[PDB]
Amino acid sequence: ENFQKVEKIGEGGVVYKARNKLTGEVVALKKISTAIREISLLKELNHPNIVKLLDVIHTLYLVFEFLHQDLKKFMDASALTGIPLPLIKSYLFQLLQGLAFCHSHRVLHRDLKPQNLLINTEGAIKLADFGLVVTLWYRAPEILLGCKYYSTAVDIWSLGCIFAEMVTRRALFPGDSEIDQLFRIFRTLGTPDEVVWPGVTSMPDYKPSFPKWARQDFSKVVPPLDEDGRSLLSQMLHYDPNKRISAKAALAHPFFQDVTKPVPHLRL
Ligand SMILES: O=c1cc(CN2CCOCC2)c2ccc(O)cc2o1
Repeated sequence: ENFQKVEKIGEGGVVYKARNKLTGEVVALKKISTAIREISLLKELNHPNIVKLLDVIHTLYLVFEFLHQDLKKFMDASALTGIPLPLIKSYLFQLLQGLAFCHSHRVLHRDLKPQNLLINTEGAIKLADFGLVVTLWYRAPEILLGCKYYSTAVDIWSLGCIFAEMVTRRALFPGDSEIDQLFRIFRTLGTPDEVVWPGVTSMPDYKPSFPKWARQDFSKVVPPLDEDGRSLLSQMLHYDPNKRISAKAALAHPFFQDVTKPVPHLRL
């Protein structure tokens, strides 16, 4: 009750912009036992590219650091011109730092998407809305194929899909059902098989009857991204999650040799 609601930000339960009546601080207020203990360990997961969880109030409200804009809105605003490459690269690099950190602490996001990447005036981008109409566009193929015990690699896939979208100004795999998501992936990357993804034919939802599409060449997928970027993107979208690049290894990729921190032009 220590909080006056200002504005509904979104329905992920519901998220409000709110003011704390004892601190003055403006926050994002998410109104939602084993879980109370999990969630409470997440208040300790602190990094400059993760949105801070300030407080967990069970009387379940989660009180987050407030950021004014998300990458989805910023991409819609940048649509006539495109986000400049040095800013794409800066955002990619920052998200990979955030992920490497989460992943080193065995925390997976599980549901990365432009809507939950938050940006500020200083050029920072932050991971929000961690997962403990549903959009499937960023889901890794092992999740779509019914794997119950998936890994940190699911987040690298999501982020590769976002990287592609920043570059092209179009969603990479805009599926509207699980099967359409999967076939859209297959149409671009090729239907996977045991040669490229050992064990694939044993995933819970794999069907031998899936149609067999041939792989497209990547130069068609994210023009006009340079070879460094396309190389990193291909490694993030590797089918086999054991071969997909880690966040740590991606930070050493040649694509980042000239990374900088530009500031974006934001209308709040
Ligand atoms: O957990 C959250 C989720 C949101 C917004 N969601 C993202 C997904 O879509 C619904 C809207 C959020 C917004 C601003 C903020 O500062 C912190 C935040 O923390």
